[PDB]
Amino acid sequence: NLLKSLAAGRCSMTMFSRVLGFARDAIVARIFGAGMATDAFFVAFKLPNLLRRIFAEGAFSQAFVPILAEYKSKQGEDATRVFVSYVSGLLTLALAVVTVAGMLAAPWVIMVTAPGFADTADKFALTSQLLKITFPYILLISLASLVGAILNTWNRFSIPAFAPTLLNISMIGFALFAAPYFNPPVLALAWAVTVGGVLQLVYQLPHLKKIGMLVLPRINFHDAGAMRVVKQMGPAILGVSVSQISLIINTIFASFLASGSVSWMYYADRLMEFPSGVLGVALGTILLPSLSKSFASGNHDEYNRLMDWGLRLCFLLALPSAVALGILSGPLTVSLFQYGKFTAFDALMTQRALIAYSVGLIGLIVVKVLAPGFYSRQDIKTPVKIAIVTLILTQLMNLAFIGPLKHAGLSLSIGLAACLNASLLYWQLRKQKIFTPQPGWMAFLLRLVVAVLVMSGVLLGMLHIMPEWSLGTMPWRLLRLMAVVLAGIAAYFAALAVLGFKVKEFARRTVLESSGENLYFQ
Ligand SMILES: CCCCCCCC/C=C/CCCCCCCC(=O)OC[C@H](O)CO
Ligand SMILES: CCCCCCCC/C=C/CCCCCCCC(=O)OC[C@H](O)CO
Ligand SMILES: CCCCCCCC/C=C/CCCCCCCC(=O)OC[C@H](O)CO
Ligand SMILES: CCCCCCCC/C=C\CCCCCCCC(=O)OC[C@H](O)CO
Repeated sequence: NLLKSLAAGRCSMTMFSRVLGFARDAIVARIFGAGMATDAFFVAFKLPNLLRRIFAEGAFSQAFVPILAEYKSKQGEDATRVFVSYVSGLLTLALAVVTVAGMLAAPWVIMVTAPGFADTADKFALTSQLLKITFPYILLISLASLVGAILNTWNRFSIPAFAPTLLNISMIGFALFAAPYFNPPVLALAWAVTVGGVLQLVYQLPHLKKIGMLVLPRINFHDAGAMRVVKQMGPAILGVSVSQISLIINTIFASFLASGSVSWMYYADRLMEFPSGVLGVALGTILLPSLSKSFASGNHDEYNRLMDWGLRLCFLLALPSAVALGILSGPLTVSLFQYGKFTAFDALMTQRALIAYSVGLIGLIVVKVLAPGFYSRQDIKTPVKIAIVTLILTQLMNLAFIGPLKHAGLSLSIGLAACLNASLLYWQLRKQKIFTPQPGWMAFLLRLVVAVLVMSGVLLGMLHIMPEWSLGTMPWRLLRLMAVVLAGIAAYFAALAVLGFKVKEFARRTVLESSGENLYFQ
């Protein structure tokens, strides 16, 4: 069963990792708030935060491991050290020159990414400085992602799954203990990121030495295998990470809005990163390997059947989560962030961006299902072309929404674009005659919609009997939040079982048995 790969140890490590990342953002919100200095940091954190997410969500492993597994097995450990050396060298060289260039041209990078910060000479100079300190992370996090994939190919798993923790450990310790000794104190966060990057790599190196895969990076532009790996890294991200690239571009527009517009968008996107990340990783861990296996063997039925099951798991979990985040946007922002320098105005500005983001949770998760359907057949070009159309239309919605809705309209542009990205991938899988659904989708969706209203009704009613969400310290707020969340989860799954949906049966679908057997026992 393909579902035995989710509860394979790291299930308690997804928990520890998500909790500790929450703990970082809560601590950052307390000590630094959502203003000038966090604005500057969150701009300089944009590209690092994008790469961290790839390594924490195991995305590069999902891509590199099949390449390295194929070419360890057919043609050798001795040749695989060489391949890794050539892959490692290209990554290092390419990213070393980018990092150095970006550090010496840091003010000009901010002129492109946050031009509205040029009205504020002191805010601009700080952003440039923070970006200079955090560039080396881009190299550091990329080598760590490669190292983690080598370990994962050799079936270690636990050491690379833990390394993402180290960044949040670094930033928490710096924010709590080192920040007073810096001026301005946000400089501690920047150094914490680069130190976190050093730790995320150095943590994994000794275990690589044990498997004989610690090789000194070298350059050889004639290795076509090394060139395709690095060259198709970007296009592969772009086809599955348009929302995250749109945050970076929206920063241009947000640089002209009120103080904290960048921060309010950051905190709202982290809150949504929880259902996005957890569900996206789980769906990816199950889909891409098995779908690639079926495509390799011509198993058209099991390709099509796992496709349909995953897209039903998608709507089953994303739709209630999306509505729940919207309904609970206020309670979530007050209970998790409204402490210290993060005020109730900050909480409302974060809530409004979250409600906008909420519209696109379902699209983000459908993309995590539909893009693999192309990637399994070695078609990057179709998701990439869709990605480019989506980026262009996101920026057009910015021009339409920034007026009335400010930073929330820039958030909504990302939300509606994920729904667009997903529907363009479905239309392409149907026109190209690759996926055709199983029967009963309309009945399946209608029971979900009814169960979601039931959940919403219980959610809204629970919010009415509860006090103001700022009442009490953090334990009391969180305890009340868990009472409202448990009531929603219970109502949602209670309504599905009344309407006749078997969650337990859904997890024992026959396609899951044979897909797991066909993939694990290759
Ligand atoms: C609201 C506005 C919506 C606008 C929507 C715009 C259209 C989006 C479609 C993209 C075409 C994708 C086609 C991808 C390539 C198909 C051709 C093909 O199969 O080429 C493979 C090639 O041979 C490999 O080398
Ligand atoms: C890659 C190169 C990027 C750089 C090159 C392109 C730069 C485009 C900047 C546009 C400003 C957008 C923000 C507009 C500032 C005013 C804020 C606003 O829209 O407020 C609404 C209205 O003024 C009251 O309701
Ligand atoms: C399944 C659907 C039903 C679910 C049923 C869940 C039961 C537990 C709920 C507790 C509500 C708590 C109410 C108020 C909690 C805060 C108490 C407080 O101090 O509020 C201020 C006070 O009214 C003046 O001082
Ligand atoms: C606010 C919510 C916005 C949501 C936006 C999400 C867009 C995702 C795009 C496509 C997914 C379609 C899902 C699958 C629908 C298949 C329907 C169909 O054709 O059913 C055939 C039937 O089962 C007989 O074979």
